[PDB]
Amino acid sequence: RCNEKKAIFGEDTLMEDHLQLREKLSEDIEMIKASLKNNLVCSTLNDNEILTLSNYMQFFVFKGGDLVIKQGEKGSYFFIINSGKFDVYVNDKKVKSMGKGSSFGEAALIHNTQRSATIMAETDGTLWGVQRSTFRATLKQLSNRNFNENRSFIDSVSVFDMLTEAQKNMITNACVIQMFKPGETIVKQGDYGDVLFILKEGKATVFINDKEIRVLNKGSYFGERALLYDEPRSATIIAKEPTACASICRKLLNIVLGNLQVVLFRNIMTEALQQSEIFRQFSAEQLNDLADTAIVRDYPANYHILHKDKVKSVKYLIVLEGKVELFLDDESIGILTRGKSFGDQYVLNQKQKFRHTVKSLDVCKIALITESCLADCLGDNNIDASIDHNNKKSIIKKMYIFRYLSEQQCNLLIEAFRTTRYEEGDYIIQEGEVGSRFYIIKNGEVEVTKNGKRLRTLGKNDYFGERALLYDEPRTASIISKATSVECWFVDKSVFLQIIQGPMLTHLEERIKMQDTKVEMHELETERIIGRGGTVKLVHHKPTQIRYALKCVSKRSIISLNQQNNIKLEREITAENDHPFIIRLVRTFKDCFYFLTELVTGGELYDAIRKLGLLSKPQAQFYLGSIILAIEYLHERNIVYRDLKPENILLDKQGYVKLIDFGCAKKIQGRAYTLVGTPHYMAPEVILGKGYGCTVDIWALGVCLYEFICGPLPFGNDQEDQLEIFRDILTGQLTFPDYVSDQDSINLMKRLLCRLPQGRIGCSINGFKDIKEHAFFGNFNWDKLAGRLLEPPLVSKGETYA
Ligand SMILES: CN(C)Cc1ccn2c(-c3ccnc(N)n3)c(-c3ccc(F)cc3)nc2c1
Repeated sequence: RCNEKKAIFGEDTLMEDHLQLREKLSEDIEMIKASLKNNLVCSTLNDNEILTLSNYMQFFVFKGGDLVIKQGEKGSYFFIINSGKFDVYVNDKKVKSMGKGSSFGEAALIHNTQRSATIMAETDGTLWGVQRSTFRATLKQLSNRNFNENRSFIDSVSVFDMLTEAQKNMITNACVIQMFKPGETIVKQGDYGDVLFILKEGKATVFINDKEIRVLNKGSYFGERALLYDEPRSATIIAKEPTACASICRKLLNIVLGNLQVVLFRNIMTEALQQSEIFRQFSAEQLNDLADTAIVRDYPANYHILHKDKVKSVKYLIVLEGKVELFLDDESIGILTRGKSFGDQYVLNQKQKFRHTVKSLDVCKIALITESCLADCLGDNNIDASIDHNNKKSIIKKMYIFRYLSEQQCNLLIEAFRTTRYEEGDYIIQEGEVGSRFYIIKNGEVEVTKNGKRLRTLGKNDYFGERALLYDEPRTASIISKATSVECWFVDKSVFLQIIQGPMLTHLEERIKMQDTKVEMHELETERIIGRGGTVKLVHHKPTQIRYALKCVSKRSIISLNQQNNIKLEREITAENDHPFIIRLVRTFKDCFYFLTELVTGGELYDAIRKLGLLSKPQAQFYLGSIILAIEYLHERNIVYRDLKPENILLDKQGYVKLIDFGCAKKIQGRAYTLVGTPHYMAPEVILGKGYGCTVDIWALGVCLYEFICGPLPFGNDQEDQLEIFRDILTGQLTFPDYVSDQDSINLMKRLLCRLPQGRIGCSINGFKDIKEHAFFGNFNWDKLAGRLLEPPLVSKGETYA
């Protein structure tokens, strides 16, 4: 006897009763393959993929006068008739009679939907069915196991060793699985091929001049030099048994990556250049230019590559292969091996005479960067001033205040910096005084103090006092010189105000104020309801008199839909977002959930395009360009939005966009398979269920551009049924109205609405640069957009709300 027990706690249950085991014969597999080819999502799949889906189909036995489907109840199965007959009845009235070969319940595989008509067995028959969960999981596995198999083979190949993880994953998607039956030539000797083949499963025989050299098993490959150069095949490879080979073509590689020698050399040179502290601060575009214009030469052993007289404008040297011994006059100062480099002093001092001497120890391959190579890269002959200008640029470009300014405004601010020295113990800043300067440490260390208590230390390239440029508030902490004679680059408020203009200054002024206000729930007074779904309310902060927007996500709504973990990941995405065209979060409360954000008063983008009607080229460029930068920012942070549409975009008082709904957004790490988003704006790869990445938002971008230029949606405008919207997205024809007279608009819209993500614009190694450099944006200034220097299409007269 103890004083201290706990109790324990639709369509699937109905089909479970009719289920029965049966051996999958050859005659049964043939009719499944035939009917699945007529299906909407299995048409794109190959025979090996359809053969796997045929094995997971379960056999169901029915009797004459038995209910199969119910009208209004959720749809989870898709059936293929084997024997007997099934009459379709709609609203208690007959419609059609089916037989062997036909199928029904196609929409259930893509998404959960209520059926329209009932299906009853008229005669004694049997069905071949498959569930949504089982079907979608099999597509996910076929796609995931194929990509992981292909990626493992891309790693085993030696020509792709210097490619990055992102570059390796892109060429894995370009793989095409080519099947070869016994006694079928894969490649012939003498032919000029452009394909790389790897054995996934099976055996193949080699034949140089019709003589057997060896036998190739799984893992072996051939055609590395075919992807690089136009050379003939050294042997004739023939299949001994039924082989399957993963094939990468040079034509598809040029679309995804471009010239492979250029991409590999850019990675080699970037890795070699990033070892030096000078080129560590250079941008990726600048480092690629140096690699594209570097002089690569081969030298024998014991050869003076560079001598005091025979320099020929060389400022930097990188060893690609072999070894070189560095010398100063007649004294050795080091030995550089593969990857190592030299020249930092000559790169920094353009006019300095070359005193060192480089001599090869063995046969080597050396890359050389001259002064003209550095001048064309930096875009100015004064290399010493440009490197110092880039060093300052690299520091200020990492800060929100100067990141989004135009390059002209950014260069004037960099040119306006002045250096000043501070002795030991000198107060740069004193807490309580109203400062008017922003500082960047050039050389030395400085201690941060408040009430005689050391909070932290700042060294070379660190910065402080950026708030003084936007306000006339007193300094919070004092900055004392810890080290001797510390140098500091500084810019006055007067100078900053002359460069920056009204719109951007207003955006920075009221945005940076939000981080200082300490907000608790008790002082937020509710003015009015602005949104509804889950509800958004306009709130007034009584102490600071600043107006904000407050979301109210109900806990019962999250628990009912089973979004306990997804709401936690939404908080992580929304809080980390810090971009001028994305909503800025202040603080999140809980007890139901809440999200306090900035108040966006200019109205909705949905209503803005209705007020303007069909947008023109300057108006469509502005809104799509504003969306591109917000989506590019999320793609750079490995976040996929999955729900891009004008309904989830608001306009601010200045007329600039603001992205807001991050419910469907997710931090991607590989390939996502969950079907989410709005049907009209969803991409085909989401519907097909064979994996998708950040490329889905570039499809929705094309759908937005289509609405702006043309008016209606490109796929299923009048259609309300999800199946018919999804059918128009996959099998439908993309057409354009007769009033659209611009070629560049149509060319961009067609390239953005390209079903295959490999061939879609902006889904290559270059990324959004391909969309940004398109003929549609020829006259568009991307610097002036982010810096709030363009006149927007529509400006709100006062405030607007839904
Ligand atoms: C879909 N729309 C037609 C309805 C609508 C309208 C405004 N918001 C906001 C909104 C945002 C800013 N300013 C303001 N004023 N409204 C937000 C929002 C989103 C996330 C948050 F954490 C806080 C607020 N959501 C909506 C939805």
